[PDB]
Amino acid sequence: SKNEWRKSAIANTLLYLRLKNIYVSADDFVEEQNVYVLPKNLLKKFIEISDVKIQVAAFIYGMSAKDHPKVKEIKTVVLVPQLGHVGSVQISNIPDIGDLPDTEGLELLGWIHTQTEELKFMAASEVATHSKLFADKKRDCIDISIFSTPGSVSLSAYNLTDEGYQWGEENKDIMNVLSEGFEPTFSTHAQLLLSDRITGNFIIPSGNVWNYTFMGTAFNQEGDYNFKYGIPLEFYNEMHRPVHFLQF
Amino acid sequence: TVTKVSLPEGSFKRVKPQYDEIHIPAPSKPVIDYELKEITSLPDWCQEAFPSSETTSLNPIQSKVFHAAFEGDSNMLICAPTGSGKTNIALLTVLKALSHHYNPKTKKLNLSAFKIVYIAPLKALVQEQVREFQRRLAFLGIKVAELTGDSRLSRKQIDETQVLVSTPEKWDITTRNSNNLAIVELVRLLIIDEIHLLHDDRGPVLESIVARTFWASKYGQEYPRIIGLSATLPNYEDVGRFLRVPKEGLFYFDSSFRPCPLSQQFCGIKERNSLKKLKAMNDACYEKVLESINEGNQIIVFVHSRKETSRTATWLKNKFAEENITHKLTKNDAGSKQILKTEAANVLDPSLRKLIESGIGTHHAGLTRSDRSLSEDLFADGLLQVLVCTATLAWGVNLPAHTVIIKGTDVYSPEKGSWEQLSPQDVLQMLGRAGRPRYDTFGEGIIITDQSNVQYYLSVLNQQLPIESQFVSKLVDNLNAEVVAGNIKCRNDAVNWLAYTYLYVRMLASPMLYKVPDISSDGQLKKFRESLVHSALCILKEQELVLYDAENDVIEATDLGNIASSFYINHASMDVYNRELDEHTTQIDLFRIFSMSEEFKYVSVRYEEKRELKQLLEKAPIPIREDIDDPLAKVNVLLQSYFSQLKFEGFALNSDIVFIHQNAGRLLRAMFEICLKRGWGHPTRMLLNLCKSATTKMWPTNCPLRQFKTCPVEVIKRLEASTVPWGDYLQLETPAEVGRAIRSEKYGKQVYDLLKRFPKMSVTCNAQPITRSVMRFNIEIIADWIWDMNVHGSLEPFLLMLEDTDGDSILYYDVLFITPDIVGHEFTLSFTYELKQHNQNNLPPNFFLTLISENWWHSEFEIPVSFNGFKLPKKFPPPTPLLENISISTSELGNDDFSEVFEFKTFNKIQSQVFESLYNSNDSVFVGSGKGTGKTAMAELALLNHWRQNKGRAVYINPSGEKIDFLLSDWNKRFSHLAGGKIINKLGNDPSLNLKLLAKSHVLLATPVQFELLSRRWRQRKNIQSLELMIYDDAHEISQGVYGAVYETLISRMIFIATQLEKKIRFVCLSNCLANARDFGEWAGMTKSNIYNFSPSERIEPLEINIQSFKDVEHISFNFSMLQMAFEASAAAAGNRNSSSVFLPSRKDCMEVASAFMKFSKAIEWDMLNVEEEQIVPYIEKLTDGHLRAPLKHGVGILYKGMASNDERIVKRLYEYGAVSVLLISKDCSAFACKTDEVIILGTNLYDGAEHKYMPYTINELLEMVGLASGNDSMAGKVLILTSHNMKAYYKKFLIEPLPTESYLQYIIHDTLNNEIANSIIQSKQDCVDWFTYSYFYRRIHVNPSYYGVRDTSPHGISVFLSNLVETCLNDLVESSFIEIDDTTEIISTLSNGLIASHYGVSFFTIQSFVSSLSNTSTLKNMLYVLSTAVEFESVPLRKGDRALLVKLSKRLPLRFPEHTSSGSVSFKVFLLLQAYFSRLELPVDFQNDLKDILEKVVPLINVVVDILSANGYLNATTAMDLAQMLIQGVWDVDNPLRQIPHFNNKILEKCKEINVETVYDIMALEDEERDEILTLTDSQLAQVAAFVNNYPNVELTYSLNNSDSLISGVKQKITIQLTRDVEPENLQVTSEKYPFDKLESWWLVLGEVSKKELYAIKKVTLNKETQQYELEFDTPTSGKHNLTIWCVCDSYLDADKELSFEINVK
Ligand SMILES: Nc1ncnc2c1ncn2[C@@H]1O[C@H](COP(=O)(O)OP(=O)(O)O)[C@@H](O)[C@H]1O
Ligand SMILES: [Mg+2]
Repeated sequence: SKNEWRKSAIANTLLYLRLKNIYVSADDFVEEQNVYVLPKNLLKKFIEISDVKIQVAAFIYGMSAKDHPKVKEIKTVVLVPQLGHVGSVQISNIPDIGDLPDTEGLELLGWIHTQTEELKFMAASEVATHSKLFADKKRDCIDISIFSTPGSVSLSAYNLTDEGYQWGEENKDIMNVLSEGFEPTFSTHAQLLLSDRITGNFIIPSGNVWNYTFMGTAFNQEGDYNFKYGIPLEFYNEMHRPVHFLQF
Repeated sequence: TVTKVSLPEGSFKRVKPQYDEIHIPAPSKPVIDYELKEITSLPDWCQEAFPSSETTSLNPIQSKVFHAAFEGDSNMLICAPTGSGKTNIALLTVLKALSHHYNPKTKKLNLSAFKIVYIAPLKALVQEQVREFQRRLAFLGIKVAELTGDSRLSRKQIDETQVLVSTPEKWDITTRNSNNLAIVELVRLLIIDEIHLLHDDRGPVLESIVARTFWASKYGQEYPRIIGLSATLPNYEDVGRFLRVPKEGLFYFDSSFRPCPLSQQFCGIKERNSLKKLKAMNDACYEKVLESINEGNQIIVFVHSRKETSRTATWLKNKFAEENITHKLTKNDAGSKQILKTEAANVLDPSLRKLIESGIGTHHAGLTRSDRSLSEDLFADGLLQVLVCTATLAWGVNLPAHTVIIKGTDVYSPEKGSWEQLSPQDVLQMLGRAGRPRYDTFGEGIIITDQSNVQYYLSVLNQQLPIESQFVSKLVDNLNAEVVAGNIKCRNDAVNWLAYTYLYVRMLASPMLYKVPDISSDGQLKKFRESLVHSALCILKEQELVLYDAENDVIEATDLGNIASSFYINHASMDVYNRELDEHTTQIDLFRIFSMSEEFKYVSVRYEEKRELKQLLEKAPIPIREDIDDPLAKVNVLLQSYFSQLKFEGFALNSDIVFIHQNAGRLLRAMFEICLKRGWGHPTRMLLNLCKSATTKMWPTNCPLRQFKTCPVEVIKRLEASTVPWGDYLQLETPAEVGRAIRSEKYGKQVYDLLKRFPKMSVTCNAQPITRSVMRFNIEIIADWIWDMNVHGSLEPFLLMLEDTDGDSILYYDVLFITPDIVGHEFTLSFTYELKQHNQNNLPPNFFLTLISENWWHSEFEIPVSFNGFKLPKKFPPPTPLLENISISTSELGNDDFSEVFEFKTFNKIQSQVFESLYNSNDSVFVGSGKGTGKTAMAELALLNHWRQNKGRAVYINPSGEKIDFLLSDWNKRFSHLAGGKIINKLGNDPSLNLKLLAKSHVLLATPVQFELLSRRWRQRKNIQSLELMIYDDAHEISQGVYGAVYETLISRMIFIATQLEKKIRFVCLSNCLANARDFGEWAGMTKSNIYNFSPSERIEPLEINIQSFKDVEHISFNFSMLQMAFEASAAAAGNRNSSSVFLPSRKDCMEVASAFMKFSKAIEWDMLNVEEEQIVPYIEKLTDGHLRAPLKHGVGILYKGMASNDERIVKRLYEYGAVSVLLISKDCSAFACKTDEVIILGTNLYDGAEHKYMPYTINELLEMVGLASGNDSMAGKVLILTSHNMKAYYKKFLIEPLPTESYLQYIIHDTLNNEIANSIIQSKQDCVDWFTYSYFYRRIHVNPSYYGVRDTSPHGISVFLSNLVETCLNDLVESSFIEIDDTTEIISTLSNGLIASHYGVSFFTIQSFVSSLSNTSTLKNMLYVLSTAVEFESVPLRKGDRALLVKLSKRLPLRFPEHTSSGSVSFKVFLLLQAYFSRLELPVDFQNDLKDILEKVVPLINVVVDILSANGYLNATTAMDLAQMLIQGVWDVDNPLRQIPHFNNKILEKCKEINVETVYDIMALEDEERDEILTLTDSQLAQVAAFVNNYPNVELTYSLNNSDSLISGVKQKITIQLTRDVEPENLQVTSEKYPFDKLESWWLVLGEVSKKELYAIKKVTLNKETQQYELEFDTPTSGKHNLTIWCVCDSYLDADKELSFEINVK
């Protein structure tokens, strides 16, 4: 049937319950390298607006404190026009947010996204997309991968090596079967800390819609889009589905 | 169980094969003991009300009822046959009700006093009566309106109307509204039609309505007349009891009295199965139709559905052709057919036409409006023989037929989810069509039904089915609503209420039916009542609609119960909404919860429709978790359909869906209301849409061009597919551009117009931290649409929320109602919100502030509210505790003479801790204590200990010139003698005079403004420099605005002057409890040990503070419901023998509240004065102001600004003794210390028609009122505050924890800086920043920079801020030519334009404004306008409805306001009242005050005007001076000279004209015998006339030009002027009857050339001597002859001025 989504849409209502089980990938703390702090409220919201099956992604912007130049607090999650799939997501370009208020000296720290396959390393659609977005622009951009599954969410932060990037540049496209040249060693654990003592916020497209699944013709993947602070829409929000209200 | 129906004589039964029919003959004529009342016997106005009834007289029933109806005022119940003529009966009672208001002699008809309500069961009929009543009562010019079918706030208006025609439910919701209590009072006639509905399951609505009119009226005391209109049915007896009809007014009409008597017939179909049963009725129907046709009679067939009409009509058509078809086609083929077949063609569209050709019509709704009107009119005209109807015909139309057949009586109840039998009232409505009263000899009614039912419908049509109460079924819901209306608190209120129900009247009378336990034990069912009430209350408590304690017996009202009542929601449904609605509730869930509503309990998915339903359930836009088995899925899918307007085939289901939308609205709203209360951002936001979606019958995801009814169907479709954002289309401001996006030209110009009519807002919002925990948000909004009345209605409302960053937590909300006068112009909102602890420690990045149209899709506008640079202030340090001992005693102060003064021998607990520091030391001290702690005695110490050390001089400073006046005299009698010290008051209004008082006076009392104005030239004034002590009282008011700033400017200067002169000046600051005295005390220079500052709870007399919030009251000052509680508190004071005073925001409100208090006191046992009425009349005799006499008499005092002191003291004394129990006091008179036991502040809002809004009281304004409560012995005083919910939080908080005292100095810095510059205290720029460091502002911007607007927030940031603050200011100052800067780092020097501002106290902004508005050509009327715009007058009030009066006043005054400016401004008030002053018009006490306060401000301003114009060399400066005089004397320049003389009335003036006395000198000259005849005046009046006339000046003016022979053009020539009086004057104190302030005589020497309109020179002088002379200096004009003129012009008297013309030649 067409209505695969109906079942998923009902599912996403209970997606808030997955946040009684929040797991963060941890290893030995190294003060020689960075630590990324993700405000807990942003996580809670970002899951609440995600799908159970289809990938959902955003950029993260943040900045260092004075106390420690290596503690990068994430301040803002910028949700942008995009077209999700199972196991991959097509994302529009790094947003221009320069002209918004309170954006004084934010760094683009990277991206954050859902997935339905728990791994210990960045996968091949991840590496393709990570290179697509950041290859020629900002190499240190991390990837925060969220493994979201019934019961729980599990966060995992990665850097990408230059071999990773190069390999990703080679792959303009990714197929289900080809799986050529891939390495789990392409990516490296990055230090992520979830904190509840700082609260971050969202920046959303000005049109308000971030989910161009049911509008896949109008999705401009190099679109010059506008943005504002604001509360992000849910994945199957009526506005992401003009078409279903036409049948009715 | 068998209850056989008695049939009238002549009844009989025929047995037919298909159905047993049974027949009831038309009844015989009654005994004729009446005359049909011809209309012409009606009084002559009425007669119109009955234009062209065919009869021209009332029918039998109407005629018999006419006496009691129209000549009686008794309550009435009329039971009558179907179709008896109810309208005219209702009409008679209407006309009577009108009669009680209009005067029989007067042509004029009062319209505001009476409200008439007509309750009627169905909208079809409600509308019908509205049309009929409008037509008929047109001539009397009264409005008849259907009481509004949908909305609530727009009901407050519809009291534009005099006749309200409602359904029971709409009038139940209206009247159950706490705010509508105002208007229920005017309801004098309550007509309930179809009163036998009582028996229906809707009938309890009628019970609740009546129970409320009788039982809940209370204090208001006058019940409206009630007229019930009924069907003749058993228990009418009990019904008339239920609505308190006495025998005079009860009527019951037998079937004999039905005009056009009715014959009945009951076909009892017997066939079991559906196919054959349906056939049975068709045949049965055909026969009866045939019979009626064979007798030349017409016939109406009622069927259950709209499709039935057309199929029944067709069966007939065909069955008639199957045999004949001649019979109904036409009366005659020749006569009818061309007239029919013309008309048959023209408007007929459907299959209806092939029926109409056959002479049979169909008639239902959802049929073309023209198409059904043809049917009615063709049938009316004989051309159709048979109209086949749905039931609406029966309520809507007036279309009779001889015969009426009900086919079938099966109806579908969507409510009950099931098929059912016709209700009795439907059958009786239907049968009221039978029989044309004018034409037909009789009428016929045929019911067709299953035999089972026949017995039942027999009883109904034959007066034997009893009317019985269903009040229990709806008992829980209806009880809650009275609990919510606050009329029930304890369950005795509940068992009384129940006594006014029909249930009760009916239980007493048939206790077995209602299952009473034992009436003989229970008596009048007191235990039964109590038991019902109990069980009801418990199920309510169980569901959280109430709070109940059985043991205690307290009933309490929940917020949730309050929604249930207001939105008319079933208690069970409120339960479901309670449990199910969540912080994480979702769209998909809402639809479910909606569908869970009790209202939809019975909805079932029937087998047949299930296949179609599944089709829709799988195309459903919002997922449905529930099965297609489940009922919830149906309700859900149905509601989703309504939003998509889906076409439905099944009738069953289409009825179902209709049932849903008519409830969907107010259920979804109740859901919204709960989520908003509970804070849940996301479901609240979503619910608001569903609400929109159910109004607009469309979904969110649709561009709202579809929402304009007035858009074409194609244009939207192209824009919806084109995916361009909705808002995107809105941005374009060009009419061509909008058309290019559409891709159509002509639609592009019309849609541009529509676009501009789409609502939009602009919002800005900054935030101000008040404390750490409390943030204030200041919002500025512009509404940007162009109003259209058809498209927007009277208003468009707007939800405003401030929500957390997640967008899940509503932190504040408020609803904004935009109206056509509001769009386009900016406004401001402010509110506080208390940050949660989390956010207090780490501020979040931002909050959000959002505005959403309640009505208009995609008109949401939200903005982030940053906290980027912010410092929350550090938490309050604890207040300095009190050592426990009251030890100090007046004996402790050394001197014996001093001890006599204080008249209390022991010092206060608080006074004791201070006493040491105040009396012993000469240390500067700061005291912070609550009002009523006797800080005045603290001032007096400092004074005693000043003089005990033989010191020089002291100044006492208070803002309240009212307090200064009291406290002068108190001090002056007590302290005058303590060494021979002279204590004087300073009146501000003449600085020179004040200067002189300083020199005379040992102690001065002054206001911050007054003294600050004196003190500015201290460098020159040695008497200020030599000042030894200064008491700053109520110093907490430096906070309080421009004048607060001036208080701080003042206090800073004394420090700067002490510091500069190494002069030791004692500063004693008396003040309220501050929150943080450290900064304040430090700024005043007080050692940390001398800064006593106490908690507000410290005040010694114990005092309890009860604060009560109230809904929807922000809108106004106080509402009926609050007033009631005020009165309960005042009664509670009266019962405890305690005295209570009540605080009100105006004088009007004092009068209006008194009037309610008299009415309320009459309707209680306690109406006592507590004293005899003959003794009070000697007192009231004084009657200074008649308005006070009437209330005072009943035990109630009034205190407003402007009373006669007679009034004042006469009222105070009567309270003082204990004659009058209750005092009512203007917010203004709160200053007057008038102590009591209990205080009620009734409302906490002030209207200013400057910002056209209500504003809440400041905590000061409260503290000045809370400080009136005191205790007797141990007894604790009580205070009652009556506020809006939003305000309660702020008031409660800061009445216990002081409001931080910040600085208003940024707002007057221009004047401040320009001033200290002018007096050479500042000559550099560093000086300006140094200067700041002596301010309180300075100390405050470091501790709370964010409050001031400092983004940087760091000591560098702040320091930068300040320097930019001076620079910005200095810029403005040079740019407006107040100062110049020049190299010596640099020297700053004042120009004249700013030196004149420094000299008169007049603002920087005002001078600026004058310089631009003034010209060499300025008229007097102009200078008056210019004047009225001075920024000084912004303090002058604009009360509710002053523009109204002001306009009317405008009409009587000489000068029209420059029309090119607004009518609302204070500039307007100022403009006129100064004319009302010049034209000596009597003004209301409120404009008297306004004028006084206006006059305080004017002498500075007019002198500024004269000094501007003159500086610019212009000679119209003199027509300013004319104005200066007019101001002092209360006259025009044009007026007769004598008029200025005090007390010279027209009669005295007219005698002066007979004698040919013309001028004031003629009056000095008058002979004694002429004096004694003209001056008819009191010894005192003459005193002034004396005073005036002696003082009046006569001055001789002479000059000498230094060398008048050697005049060279361009040199500085000097002239010497000399001024000679007759005798050196006593003093220059001005005498003026009209000016209320002191004024020194001053004079302008003017030199100028008249021909050229040009002033060459000027000097201001005072002629304090028998002779004087002065030298002027002026530039000689061009060579030639020049006619020069000198003028000597006084500023305080008319006609006293002298002038001298000469000529000169220049070489
Ligand atoms: N020690 C005392 N004993 C009795 N009454 C006092 C004493 N001190 C002051 N009062 C009186 O109590 C009232 C409160 O004084 P007031 O100056 O109005 O207080 P505040 O200045 O704090 O408003 C006044 O009537 C004052 O005359
Ligand atoms: Mg005081």
